[PDB]
Amino acid sequence: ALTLAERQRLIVEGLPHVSATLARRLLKHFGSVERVFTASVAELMKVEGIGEKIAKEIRRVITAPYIE
Amino acid sequence: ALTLAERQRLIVEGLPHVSATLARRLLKHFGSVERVFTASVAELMKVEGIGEKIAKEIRRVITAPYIE
Repeated sequence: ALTLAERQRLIVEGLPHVSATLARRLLKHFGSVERVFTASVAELMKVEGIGEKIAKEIRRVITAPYIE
Repeated sequence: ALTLAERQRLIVEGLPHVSATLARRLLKHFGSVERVFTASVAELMKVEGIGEKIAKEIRRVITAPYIE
């Protein structure tokens, strides 16, 4: 079954523009799934591979209302 | 390309013991991925379908430090 680390990576990989490599980088940078998902645009931009465009697309998915 | 809603569900479905059905319930209740990911165990339990066991498991995965 999924190890904790694998599950953490798969959750973060659900973000747009985020590959396995960027997911690992994000998790190592911020330290937990919660911290990756609460990081501001400016904080995300400090991560290699993430510019203003990607940072905002990531924040959009995280902060957008869920509409069915 | 995944739609915003599909991605939101995908991310939440990455949580332990959370099916597509429960993912939708969580998103409809909290409104956004960020709110689901910052909800305390007690808050997660307000969702019908989320018991103590599941809530604790969800929170553990979300807040656990990332280590390989």
